[PDB]
Amino acid sequence: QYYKIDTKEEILESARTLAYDMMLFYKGNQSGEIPGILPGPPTEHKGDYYWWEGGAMMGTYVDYWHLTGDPSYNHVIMEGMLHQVGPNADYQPPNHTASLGNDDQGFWGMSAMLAAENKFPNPPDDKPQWLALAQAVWTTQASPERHDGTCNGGLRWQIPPTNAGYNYKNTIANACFFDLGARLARYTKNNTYAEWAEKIFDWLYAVGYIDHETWAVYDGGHVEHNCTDINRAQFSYNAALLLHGAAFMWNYTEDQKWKDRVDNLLTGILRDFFKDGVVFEIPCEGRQGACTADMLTFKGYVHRWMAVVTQIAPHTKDRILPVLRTSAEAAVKQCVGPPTGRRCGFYWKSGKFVDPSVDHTSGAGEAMSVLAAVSSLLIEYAEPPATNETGISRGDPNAGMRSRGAAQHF
Ligand SMILES: OC[C@H]1O[C@H](O)[C@@H](O)[C@@H](O)[C@@H]1O
Ligand SMILES: [Ca+2]
Ligand SMILES: [Ca+2]
Repeated sequence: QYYKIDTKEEILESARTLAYDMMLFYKGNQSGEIPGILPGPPTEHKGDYYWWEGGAMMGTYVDYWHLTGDPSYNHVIMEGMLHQVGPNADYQPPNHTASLGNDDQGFWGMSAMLAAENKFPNPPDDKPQWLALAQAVWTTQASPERHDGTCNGGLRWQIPPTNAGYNYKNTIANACFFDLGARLARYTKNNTYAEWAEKIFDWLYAVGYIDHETWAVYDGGHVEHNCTDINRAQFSYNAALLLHGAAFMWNYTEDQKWKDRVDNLLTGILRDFFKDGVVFEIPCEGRQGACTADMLTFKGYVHRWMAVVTQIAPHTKDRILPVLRTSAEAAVKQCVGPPTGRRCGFYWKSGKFVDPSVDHTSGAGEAMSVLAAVSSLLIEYAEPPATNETGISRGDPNAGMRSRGAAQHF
């Protein structure tokens, strides 16, 4: 094993080197390249990765700085986040229409929310501010045209009606909107965010994407079947995102119903995704060559989000932190690949390095996930998410409401 994680100082060093290796994948700060994206999209034969994964990377580094105190990449990350906001400061740049799902937009909004929560340095005064960007994403996701009567509500996966998948009302789109609402409620103390989050969670429960008995979290269903054709694939990021949002709702509301939802979601996650203490992507990891580029990132979100759950729902700490520790140990045990002696693969539970080429990418998602898992070992030393009591960001009451906003020509 190359990386050592047995003390705070070892974890900091390992995380620093992991942050370096992940950054090698990113070219967006170089002359002639596009800030905020990893190489791609694969539809243009430019690389393995889609736009939203750039947003995921940005958030990973906002967390990295928050967890380690290392600001080395902050300028690169600010540039990347600001470059992708779009003309209406809502993370709907039109050049990316083909990739514009509520999930894709949601992940960028969640990185902006995280920047506000983590007191990440503010953009210049003339540029969109982190809280305002999260508010804009949330507001566009709350817009009435995104909430029709099919399946008695819920967001569709895609934003443009002509995008393939507009007929799929899926967990992730709704989970992103739920999580943003819960987090905006806690930060701003505005209850309209919370009422929407309650409504969307109740919809996810009613439609049965949350299993009423087991609290498994399925993937989605299609409008032409009234959402009854449930795709029962259980992706780790869906349950973990609902856990994260539920923890924010528990912290904000202090309502026992939210504590029960936290506990039930957490029981399900530990049962389903942790195998001998190691996170495992059950829909695809069972054999090599099945996980998509997107799926290779999920276990990093699981670690980062579950670690925050322990701060805002502290009664969960002893259920979560020991399991994140064993999962992160497995992550680093297999970061031993050539040519560097420290290259990271995906198959942590297996105990062995597998070349990311088996899954047809250069390995950025695997690198991101290990960075996330190792950094998040420092959660016990980190400040909890800030609210507007101590945060430094600024909001915008008209976030998402510009007259040139896409909702105005839907
Ligand atoms: O990567 C998994 C992811 O793939 C696609 O985005 C859709 O099928 C989603 O519902 C699913 O969660
Ligand atoms: Ca997409
Ligand atoms: Ca490829």
